[PDB]
This record gives sequence, structure tokens and C-alpha cells, in this order.
Amino acid sequence: SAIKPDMKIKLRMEGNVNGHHFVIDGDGTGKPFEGKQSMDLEVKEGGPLPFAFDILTTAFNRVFTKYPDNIQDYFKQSFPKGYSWERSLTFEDGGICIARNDITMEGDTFYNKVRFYGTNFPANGPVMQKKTLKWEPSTEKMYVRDGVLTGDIHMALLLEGNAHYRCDFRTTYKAKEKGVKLPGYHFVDHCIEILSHDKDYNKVKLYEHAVAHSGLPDN
Amino acid sequence: SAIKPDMKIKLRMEGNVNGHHFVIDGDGTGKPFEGKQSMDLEVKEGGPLPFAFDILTTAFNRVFTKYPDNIQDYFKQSFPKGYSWERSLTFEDGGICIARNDITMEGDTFYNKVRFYGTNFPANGPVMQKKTLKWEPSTEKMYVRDGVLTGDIHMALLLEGNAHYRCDFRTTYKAKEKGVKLPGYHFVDHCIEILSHDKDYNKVKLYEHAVAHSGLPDN
Amino acid sequence: SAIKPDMKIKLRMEGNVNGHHFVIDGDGTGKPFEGKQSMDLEVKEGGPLPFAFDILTTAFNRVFTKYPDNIQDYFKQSFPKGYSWERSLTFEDGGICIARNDITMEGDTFYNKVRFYGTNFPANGPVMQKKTLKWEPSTEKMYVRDGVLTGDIHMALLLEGNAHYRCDFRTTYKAKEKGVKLPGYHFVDHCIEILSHDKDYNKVKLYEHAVAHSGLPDN
Amino acid sequence: SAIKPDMKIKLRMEGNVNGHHFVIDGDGTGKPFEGKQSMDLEVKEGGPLPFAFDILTTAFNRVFTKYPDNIQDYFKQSFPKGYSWERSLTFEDGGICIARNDITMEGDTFYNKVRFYGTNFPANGPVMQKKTLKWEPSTEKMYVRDGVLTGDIHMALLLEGNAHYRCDFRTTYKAKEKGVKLPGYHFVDHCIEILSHDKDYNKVKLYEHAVAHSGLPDN
Repeated sequence: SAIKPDMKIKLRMEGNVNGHHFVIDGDGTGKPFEGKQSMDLEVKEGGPLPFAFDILTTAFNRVFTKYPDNIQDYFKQSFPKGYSWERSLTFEDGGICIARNDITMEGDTFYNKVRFYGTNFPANGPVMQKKTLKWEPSTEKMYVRDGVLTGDIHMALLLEGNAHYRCDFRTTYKAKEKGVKLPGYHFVDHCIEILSHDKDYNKVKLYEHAVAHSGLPDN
Repeated sequence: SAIKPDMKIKLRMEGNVNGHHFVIDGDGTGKPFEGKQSMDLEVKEGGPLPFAFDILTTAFNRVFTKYPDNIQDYFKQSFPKGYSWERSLTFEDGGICIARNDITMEGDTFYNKVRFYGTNFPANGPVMQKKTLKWEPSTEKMYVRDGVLTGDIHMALLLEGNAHYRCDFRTTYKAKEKGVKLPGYHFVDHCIEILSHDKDYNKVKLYEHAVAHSGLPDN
Repeated sequence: SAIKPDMKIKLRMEGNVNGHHFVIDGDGTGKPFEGKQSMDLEVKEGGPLPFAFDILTTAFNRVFTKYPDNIQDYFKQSFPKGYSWERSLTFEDGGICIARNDITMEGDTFYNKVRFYGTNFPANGPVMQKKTLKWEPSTEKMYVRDGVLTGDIHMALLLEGNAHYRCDFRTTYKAKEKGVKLPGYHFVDHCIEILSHDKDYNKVKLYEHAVAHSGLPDN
Repeated sequence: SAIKPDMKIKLRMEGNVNGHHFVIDGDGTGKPFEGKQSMDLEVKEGGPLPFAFDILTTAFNRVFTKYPDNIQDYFKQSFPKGYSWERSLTFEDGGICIARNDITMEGDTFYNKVRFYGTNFPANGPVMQKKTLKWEPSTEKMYVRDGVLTGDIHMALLLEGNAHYRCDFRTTYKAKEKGVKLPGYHFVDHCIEILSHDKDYNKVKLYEHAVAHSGLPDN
């Protein structure tokens, strides 16, 4: 019974994108067994951000995924001790980000130690010009590679003017504790959304919904 | 109204993989509005194949996709005149394939002119050693890029010994007729499966099921 | 040894690019120990070509490389029996080509059986619109990977309007005979040029100069 | 006139690799017009480093390149005001690094503000296990892309046991001052070398030699 149906979330992100330093605090709440989660974010340093806030949002826990009984839930099995993930975000225009989160737990509260770094965004590109609207929904492919749980995603940012700006995700997920049983090949559907924000995005309210599945023919 | 609920499928593939020439004939049936399709394949030249048959199977029509009414069906709109697609298959171990299909229609029957080429498969790899079992199911991301309909997929071959061998698909789809309406960003779930085969895979029965959707939260 | 300071070259290429079939014959001469080589090419089928001829030109023998004594010459050691290579050409705009050449020798003459395939060139792109001028010179990195001699190159096509169109080469080189000694990590500088051509590029005269080296400080 | 034939070099690097924080100070000298440079490095925080020191070494100025007169020297023209570069290091085994350097000048001294970040290095890989010997020499391809000076390199680390571990560099170089003339397509040969180090690599002496050129036939 280590994970409770209602959990609190504390987060701190430190980052550097195109040479710009920043620090962002996060405070949120979530329902792990329903695969849903919400968070309020506040830029504590480096505001106002000179880049598109949307690039950060997926760095702000796969614990908040609705897993069917017939699929192994690696993420919930990682607790109480916790787990870490490392991610690479490869954008179609040469922009490249890397990110990390060390996730632990105390009582009803998840703690997130997050780092986010980025370079090679063109000065006239959508991220530096803040021409982003939202991430499209996605389907993350979960598989094991040399004993490490890995997720690959084809992601896309919707742009002003109804074009799309493509990004490839790769994430590695590692439990702290030895001998957590790895899952079989499966899928995780995503939908992430900014519900509200102030003008400079110094304050942002974020929401995520995510569900695991086995694909066709078992839709 | 050109596409009928029950369609016949005639196919011919010429190919060359790691220097090995081959020709494969195909004869099948399908239900376009249900997104389901079947085919019998016969190796006419270059049998027995020295590589894994599984690499070819997705080259053996997105017409056979179940589209909801709220998503534009580019593929069914492309007929009677037809359409063509070009695909790149980038394998994790440097192996690389390209393929193409020109698709036309006469009365009841789809005609498929298919080409398939491949190089740089390591001699000790799963393809050249025929250590493949099946493709996992997939979710193809459909989007428009510079006016061209494009699908990217994270694909995986299940190996003997329950490991996975990763491949990235990219496909472009082009209607023959000029003014066919492009769809919005959406998804196509896949499941492709070899139902039966003889020992050397000179005769193979193939099946595909595919459904289009808009992701979460509408799933 | 088998290789004479002046050699003849016979070549035959069969190809398919963006669905377009073609056949090209080649007749040339070269100085292996000087790393220089020349060839006359004639399109025998599929002329006039609807794509940029420049794409093909590196498929038209690393035997013609000037090797210093302190670097192992894998290519000249492969004869009389010969060798084969397989290449992938990954273009910046998604265009993708693969090629292969089986090279044998009789008396003073090299024989080249060549295949060249390509897909996913955008209809609007520099290749399909024949906006290419030349390949820039290059430096190919030669190294051994899992017992196979491999060369990676950062290539670039100079475009009309003085822009550049980038392509990544990867080539594997395999001697036909067992136990040809592999070289250490080294470099091969290239310069390939079209000396002349008729209007439709049905007839083309081609030239290559190539020199092996060990990099700094020995330049 | 801003660049003198003998120059001093002051450097500070902050970094984070696989979650490990570190700070490294650097003090060196160089001969810009000869393309030669050397530096003493001292780990001030996070020592001893749990990863291979070699990965950092190219982050420790293209000013120190020997440019011929017939090629535009963007880097020396960027002073006194200075310039910045941003780099991506994509390793063959999924490991990925990013780096940045803001370079300024006062009197005879260059000042380097450097950041270096890395994730997704496998725990059993050559970087995390410190199985690295040296970078091979290299040839960087310099070209302009959408008005930005860019360098791509095929790099390789020599491993214990005489294998190679491949990495792709991409770097963007941006002068601080408006209207510094961009160069034409050209090449920069490199050779970087650790001259000495203590057991834990808390103290390291580094050397670089680099020469620009136009390739064959003028090599």
C-alpha cells in the first residue's frame, strides 16, 4: 500500500537553455490509479523566460499512468524507494534538450529533483520566438533494451499558423531498488495541457492524462 | 463511393536486400471500411530468402484503415485514381531499407506495384540470422509536412529470446489527383501478423488490422 | 602486384529512384597508386533522368586511393579476387539512397556491378528540381566496427544560389577473400567532379582524386 | 589587430553529467596564428569525476586555428567583442551531451564561460567505466546554414582493447557583433591530446593543434 489514491507533488527544476539560467518550483496533486495529475508552476529565477515554456512541460512521473492488470506497472512497483529517469529531446530543426528527474517519496508526497538543459535552438525558430501552442497527444512505446526500461515517442508541437514542429523523445527509467520486475512491450497514451498562464508564463497551471495499453487488437 | 466494402488485392514486389535479388507475388482480400486485410504471398524468385521475412511485411495500403467520421480519410479520397507511398526503414543496428508502392484501382481490385531494397544488415544480426518472431503492434503519427502527408512510426521486431530490435519508419503518402484534402494531425493503430508459413517462408499468409483515432482524451 | 599502375574500368549500373528505372554503362581508366580515375558514362535506359545526376556519381572503387606506406591498403590487398561495398546516403530533407558495388578483376580491367536505389525525395527539392552544382570535397573516416571496415562521411551538395544540401554517407567494405588484414583508424580525402556532360546528362565524363592519410600532426 | 601572436587563456566550466555536478578551472596559453594551444585544468568541485574526462576536452576556441589567407577567418574577425558557440555530442550508444562557451577578450587574455551537460550514458558503457584512451584526430566540415556558421564532425574515441566509440558533433558559432563576414565551405583538421594527468584526473594538461584548409586538390 505504498501509493495512495490521492498524492501530493513537490518539484524543483533547475535549468539552462541557450545560455539562459532559470529555476522553477512546482506544487501539485494527482490520482495515480486514474492516471491523472495537476500542478502549479512558478518561475523563481530567470523570469521572464526568453523561450517557449512548452518545451519544459514534460519534465514537470509515469506513476501517474493508468495501468491495466495484465501489464506490469514498473513505476508503482518502484516505491517507496523511488526511481529516476533521463530523457533526450531531439527537435527537427537541430534544437536539442536533455533532462533528468530523481523521484522519491515521503508519506503522501512525491519529491522531484529535476534538471533541464538545452542548446542549438535557432534564434528565429518557433521555440526562441515563442510561436508554440501545445503538444499534440502521443503514444510512447515501452520496451526493454539491455536490461533497461526504455520509452521512445514521436512528439509534435502545434505552431501558430497550424504547422507542426517535430521532436523525438527517448527516455530511460531506472528503479532505485534491485530486482523490480521489468514489463513486457507495451504502450502509454499521453495528453498534456497548459490550463492557464500569466502573460510572461511566470505562473503556469499544468495538467496530464496518461493510460497504458497493449495496442490492437485489444482496443 | 469508388471503394467497395469488399475488395480484392493484387500485388507484385521486386526487391534486393544485401545484394540478394527476389520477386514476390501477392493475392489477397480486404474490408476497407473495417480496416482489415489479408493476403497470400508466394516467393517466385530468389527463394529461399537468406533474410528475415518479417522485414518485408509492411510493404505488402492505408485504404484498409478504419477511419472515424471526424477525421479526414485521405486514402479513400485518393480513389479511383489512386496514390503512391515511399517509405524508409531505419534499423537500430545500421541496417537500412527503402520501399515504394504505386497503388491503382480497376473495378473491384487494387493493384500494387511494389519495390523493396535493403543494405548494411550485419551478417551476425537478427535479420541475416533469421532470429525474428514478429512485429509488435504500433501507433503511426500522421501529420502534414510542407504540404505532404507524412507518417512516422516507432516499430519493433520481437526476437527469439524475448529481446527487441528497433526500427524507425517514415512514410510519405501522395495522391495522384491534385486537390485531395489533407487531414489534421492524427493517429493510426496497427497490428500486422503472419498467420501461417511454410518452412522456408516461400508461402506466407499475412493479415493486418488498422484503426485511426485522435488519441486521448477521446480514447 | 595484381594491380598495375594503369588500369581499365568497366561498369554497369542498374537503378531505381523515386520509381524511375534506369541503366547506365561506364567505361574508364585510372592510376591506382596515384589515387586518380576517370570515366565516361552513357545512359542506356530511362533517359533523360528526372533527377540530379550528381546523386549517382560516388557509386561510379577505393582501389583508386593514394595510400601511404605506413597505412594498410585494404582495397589493393583485396585483389585479384576483389571486394564489395554497400552504402547508405541519408539526405537532410528525408531523401534516402542505398547503393552497392561488386568489384572483380581480370587482367588489367576492373569490373563493376552496381545497383542504386532511392526514395523520399521531395518533389520540390533540389534533387527532383535539378538544382545541384557539385559535391564539395570530403574527408572519409575509416574505422573497424565488429570486424567490418567502415567509412563515414559528412558530404554536401553545392546548390544553385550558393546554399548547401547535406548528406551523410556510411559505407561498409568487405573483401571476397578470407583473412585480408584490416587497417587502423585513418582518413581518406576526396574530390569528385563532373568534367563534362551533354544537356540532358545522357553522356557524362567523371573524375575522382583521393588520398589517404593519418590526420594531424602529419599534414 | 585585436588578436596577438601570443595569448593567455582563462576558463571556467560548470557541468552536470548523469546527475553529477562539477566545476573545472582552466589556465592556458596559445599561438592563434599557428593554430596551437595548451591549458592546465583543475577540478575544483565534484572530484573525483565518475566519468571519462575525455568527453569534456573539446569544450576546453576556434581562434586557435591556423587559417590560410584564401579562407575567411570568422573567429579572429569576431574580436575584440568575441563570440559564442553551442555544441551537441551524440554518442553511438545513446549517450548525449550538450555544451556551450561564451568567449570574450581583455588585453592579451581570452575569457571562457563554459557549460557542459550529459545524460543517457549506460552504466556499463565506456564513458561511465572510464575505458577511454583518446580522441582520434578529426576533420570538421564548416558551412553556412540559414545564415549561421556550422561545423559538423565525425568523432571517435579510441577504447581500451583497440575498439572505437563513435560520436557526432554539431556546433554553431555566432559572433557577438553584427555583420562579421561568413566564410565559404571549408575544413578544419584537429588533433587534441591529454599530455598529462594525475590518477583521478583532478589535474589535467591539455593540448590542441588545428589547421584550416580547402581539401583536395589544393591540400
